[PDB]
Amino acid sequence: PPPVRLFGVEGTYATALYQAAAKNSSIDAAFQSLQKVESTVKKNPKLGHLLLNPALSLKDRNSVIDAIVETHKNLDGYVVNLLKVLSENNRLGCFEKIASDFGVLNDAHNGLLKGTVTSAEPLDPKSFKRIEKALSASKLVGQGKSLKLENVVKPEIKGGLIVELG
Amino acid sequence: KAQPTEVSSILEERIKGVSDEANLNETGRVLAVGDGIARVFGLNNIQAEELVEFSSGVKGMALNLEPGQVGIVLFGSDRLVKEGELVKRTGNIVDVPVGPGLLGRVVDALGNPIDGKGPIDAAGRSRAQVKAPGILPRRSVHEPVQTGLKAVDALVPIGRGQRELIIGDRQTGKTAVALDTILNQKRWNNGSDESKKLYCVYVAVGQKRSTVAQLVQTLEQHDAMKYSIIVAATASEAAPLQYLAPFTAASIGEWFRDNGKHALIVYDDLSKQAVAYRQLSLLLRRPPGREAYPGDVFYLHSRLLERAAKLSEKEGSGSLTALPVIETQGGDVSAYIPTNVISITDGQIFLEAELFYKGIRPAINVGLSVSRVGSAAQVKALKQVAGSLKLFLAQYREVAAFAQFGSDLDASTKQTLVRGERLTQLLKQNQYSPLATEEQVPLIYAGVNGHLDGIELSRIGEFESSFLSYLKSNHNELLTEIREKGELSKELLASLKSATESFVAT
Amino acid sequence: TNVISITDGQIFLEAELFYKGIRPAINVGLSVSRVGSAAQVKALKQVAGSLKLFLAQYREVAAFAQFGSDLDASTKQTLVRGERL
Amino acid sequence: TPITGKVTAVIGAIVDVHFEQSELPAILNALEIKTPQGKLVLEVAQHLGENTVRTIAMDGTEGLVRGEKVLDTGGPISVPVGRETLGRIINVIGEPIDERGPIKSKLRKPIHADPPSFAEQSTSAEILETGIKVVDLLAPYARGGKIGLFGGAGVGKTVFIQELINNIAKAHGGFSVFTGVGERTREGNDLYREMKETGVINLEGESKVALVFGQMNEPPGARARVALTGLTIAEYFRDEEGQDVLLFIDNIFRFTQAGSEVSALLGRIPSAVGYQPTLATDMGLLQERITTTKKGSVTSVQAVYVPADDLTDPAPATTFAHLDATTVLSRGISELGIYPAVDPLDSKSRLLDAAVVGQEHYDVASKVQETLQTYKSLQDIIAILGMDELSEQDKLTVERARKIQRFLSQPFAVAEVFTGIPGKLVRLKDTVASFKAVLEGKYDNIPEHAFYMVGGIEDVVAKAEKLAAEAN
Amino acid sequence: FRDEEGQDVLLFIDNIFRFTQAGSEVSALLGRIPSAVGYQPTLATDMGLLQERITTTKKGSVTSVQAVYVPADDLTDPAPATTFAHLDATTVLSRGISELGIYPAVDPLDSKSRLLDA
Amino acid sequence: WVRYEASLRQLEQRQLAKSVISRVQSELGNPKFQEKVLQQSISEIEQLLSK
Repeated sequence: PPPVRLFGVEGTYATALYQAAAKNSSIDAAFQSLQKVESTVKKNPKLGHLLLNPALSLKDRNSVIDAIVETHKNLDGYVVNLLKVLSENNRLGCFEKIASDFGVLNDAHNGLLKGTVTSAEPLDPKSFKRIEKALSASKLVGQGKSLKLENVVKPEIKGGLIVELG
Repeated sequence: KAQPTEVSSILEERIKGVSDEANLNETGRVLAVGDGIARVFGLNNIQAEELVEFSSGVKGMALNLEPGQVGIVLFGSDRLVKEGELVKRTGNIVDVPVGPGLLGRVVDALGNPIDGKGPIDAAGRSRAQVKAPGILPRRSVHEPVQTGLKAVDALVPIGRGQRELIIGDRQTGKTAVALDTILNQKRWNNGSDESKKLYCVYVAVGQKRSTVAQLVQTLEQHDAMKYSIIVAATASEAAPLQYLAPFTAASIGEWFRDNGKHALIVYDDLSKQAVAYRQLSLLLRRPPGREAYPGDVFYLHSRLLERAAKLSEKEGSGSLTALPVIETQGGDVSAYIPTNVISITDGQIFLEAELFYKGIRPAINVGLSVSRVGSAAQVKALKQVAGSLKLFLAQYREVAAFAQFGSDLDASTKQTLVRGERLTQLLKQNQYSPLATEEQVPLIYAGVNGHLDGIELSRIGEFESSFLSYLKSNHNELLTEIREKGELSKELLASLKSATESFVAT
Repeated sequence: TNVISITDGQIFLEAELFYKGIRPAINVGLSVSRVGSAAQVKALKQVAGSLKLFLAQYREVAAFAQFGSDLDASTKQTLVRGERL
Repeated sequence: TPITGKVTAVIGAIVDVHFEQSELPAILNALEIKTPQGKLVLEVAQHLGENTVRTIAMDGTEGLVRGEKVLDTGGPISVPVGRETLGRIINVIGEPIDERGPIKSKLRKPIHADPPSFAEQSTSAEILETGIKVVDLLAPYARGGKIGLFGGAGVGKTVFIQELINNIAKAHGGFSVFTGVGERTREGNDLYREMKETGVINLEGESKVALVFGQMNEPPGARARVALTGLTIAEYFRDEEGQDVLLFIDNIFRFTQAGSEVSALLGRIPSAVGYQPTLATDMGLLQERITTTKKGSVTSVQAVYVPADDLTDPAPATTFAHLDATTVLSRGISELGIYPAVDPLDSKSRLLDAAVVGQEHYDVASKVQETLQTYKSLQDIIAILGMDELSEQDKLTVERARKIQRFLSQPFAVAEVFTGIPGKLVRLKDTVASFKAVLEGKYDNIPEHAFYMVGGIEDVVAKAEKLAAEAN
Repeated sequence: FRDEEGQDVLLFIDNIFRFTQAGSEVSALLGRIPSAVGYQPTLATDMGLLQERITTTKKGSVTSVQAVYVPADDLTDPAPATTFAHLDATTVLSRGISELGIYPAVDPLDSKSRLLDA
Repeated sequence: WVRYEASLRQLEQRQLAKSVISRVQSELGNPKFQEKVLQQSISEIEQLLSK
């Protein structure tokens, strides 16, 4: 069983890739080829983004996938098979690349922004969520202190409505 | 208002406590919203059918806990709401502020007061969809009641838990039939008798707020708001509000009847509730069913009506008699919602279009109207003595059924026609004029005994008033006994015959 | 509709006929058969050639007798013939 | 080892459990999800693949947190069975709704089970006498058969079923049962009351009746499977007990309605009249299961509430076939005022033949139906022109038919609430003779209003004399 | 045949009502949603194409003769009315009160001929 | 007179809300949000350390 089901939407392919590669070690090995592939796609503005279009022919889709894999052994591992399978199954998997990254984080990294009344963009890369959270929050407050602005606490709206409606 | 300042301080203190104990880190973010339905991701552990508190302020129910995207309809306007706003899990199934204190207060969908009277106390906030009592916790209709307007009511009673239904065209005033029915909660409820108490709770499902004001004023002026909690759902109000409103009325009915006192309910125009369920289903994702309306229309209608019953002494012998009101187009008895409901409700009172302009302010189709309990749970005045009068009501209705173009075969048919037609011109209990359990049988008894039938048909419109006033100020002992003794005995029948002779005389 | 467009015809046994006591209930007027007497033993045919026309006439007088009034000789004879048949 | 599944999604009353293991729950088996308010058992309905099976709820669907551990019984819902069932009004899960505690059942057969074997079907022509005039002559009730009373919404279905129950049960000679689907709550309460009062179920003594109630309140899946539970109890009481068992189903159209509500949320494309895509097949599987094989006798009363009061509705149309002795009651006859409301020109029993109830009875019914059909056929010209404008033969037939139709109603023992008269049970032979006479004019001069709500022609003559005394 | 032989080439169609049933069956059989008649989307295009195939040219004419089976007084059907008002002349052969004592089985009353001028 | 009193009471809450709008505008305009940021941090730290 994967760390948590990603609720589909072309995330089925990524979920299956995570499960199969988790049968093997294929964890950093899987994510590394994916990161290289995504970087390569970004490295070609066109022919790698316009290549992520439905209009690409089946021969064209297989050829584009093969050419992307042609960047030496940057397409090493089961990611090659997944890319070829998608080449006819579903053309667009950049979101599937991000989902593979999400699965990798779920396997190893975890963590997401808390929120509540803060709009901060931090991270807490630790399995536990009962110790490091406070340290991460205080650090991100005392270091950087970027645009975490929710404008104001919604309780202002709460009190305003509460008083304004008897 | 310094009290408003204190209320603000208390509410903001509660909000500060809530913020300090937010316990909301992985709670859902609304992915998209529309048509009062908001598709929201996250909320990974939200219990099904639990209210969700949304950042834009308007909350809503969570209906379809779909794989991943948990669908929460918005119980308020969308102009405030937007995608990506945080969705806060209330953690509780939708529950309504319920209790005896709501008396005289008009409450919104979940029970938010809307008149402007401030808070109303609570004797429990139960979920909007309670499981109705089964067989053993249920009982028969052993205690009768009064519908107030004669309104073919002694003909077809409305007893303990009698799930009666109605129908009519647009602006048919079936709402007014309901209002008059409610006003009868002043000749028994306004006393002090719990056994006579039938604490009505009307509903307002999808009506023009001006009509709501008219209802409120008519409740106050005739002094009804002392006994009627009218849950409101504006037409301008959002679809989820209207859909949940009948469930709120169900909750109020549980809060009353479950306590052990005999209570009553009258759902508003429920056709609007059905249209709201249509909006909720056909707008969120659910495929439509029969008559293009949502498939579970019967399910929702039953879960509303089936809540009403008359429990046994095991549960306190209390009851929540209900008078659900459905609407058609063109007075259509034959419709999906109308016919399906008429299967669910145990009584029907059909209001036509012709008669609604033809001959009666009530215009209740006596022949068409029926209730599944005529004997058991009828006005003991109208049956224990006037049971022959009930059979005569059925017989004269059948008689007037054949009175269209047939010839004059004899004099018996013609006499039955004239007497029953005078009776029908009589029986319409004028609007907002509930006065019944005193001379109900009198009309049919005098017709067969030839007291009113000898009067002119048109003149009866005042002759009845004179006869009633004569019974009041002249037959005061006998009339008061008929009110109170619970039966019109043969001796009381003779004294009423004497009073009838007096009425015929003067 | 599709069957009646594909089938050979019909014996459209309307419920009124079976209710009218005629059991079996082939509503002769509403019946049909594309093949017909050409697929029949002619021994039947010699009498059916008149039976069909007699039933047809009875169909022509059904309304007249439905009025329940008098008429000419042909009409009354047709009604008696049709009812008897 | 234990089988546990996680509720992946709960949409309407059709919930999903993604049992993420090898041996997924079998189709049509019971999955139990432990809601704090009880055992919300589920019917594993469609193995939607990817280790996900969609279930129909057997109880409430509110508050089921996505991911609740669902434990699998594995086999069908094991409805308790046995004589102990008698006097206890079980619930759709077989849970004893009677507040008498658990019922000690020696065994529990599966709710879903194989229908009767095609070669074990004891054809019978025995007519069960119920006493009601339309039941008396127009359509005989087959003894140990399946009599379906397909009729409009409460326009007589509930009352007719109740009266038939109060009639047959006393001399049932076996162990009857009552099964309801979508029963009006007050009507269910009244049925329980009448069964208790009639002595049919003795609270502390012997009971010939065991009830399963599926009132309309329940969730759709419960409404659909409650009648199946009743049928399982009935078949168990028919084979294992091997004695005549009268099982009556009220508003079996509600079962099809449950199918319709469930199906759309279950992902089946909409069918005819929006009905469930599998109306006939499921209705057969829950109807053909009920039959009187050589193992035992089964008296089946399966009332169908024809939606929209027009028997053209696809669900009632599929219902009409599987039932033997059909006693249709429609609002047209009711509006005339006749309480028994049976459409005599329509309600027919294939159990009725020449050699079944008597050549004289067959001829009497044939003449009566012919006369009534004549009245209906001439009604158009009657209204358009008048009774005088047609034949005196036609006028005489019309008058006799009107008298006959007014003779169709009768006072039923439990309907005394409405008509007020103590109930009258017309003897089958007496009724046939009375009708033959009335068509033959042995009482054609009696009063029309003295022909409604009486017993046989004897009570008709008594009523005519009473009308001679009073009306004058 | 009209294009090549250039003689007045007749044209008879067996059951244009069956043709329309087939067209609707094709549309439903196809994924398309049949709604340009209320039960048929393609009825317009296909029926018009088939009818306008029967055309008159300067070289010559190819007279058609289509049989529009009456679905037992189907006055409601939009496609039947389109077919009936898609032609010019017709003959009505009823089995009731028209085949009665008639081998032609026709009804000279209900028939019509737009080409009929003195 | 009673109706006038009820309307004036509503006018009171309306005017209070209208001045509350200016009061809220003051909160952003004055950099007490700086004085509010530390409070937010402390409250969140306490909340996370709660469990």
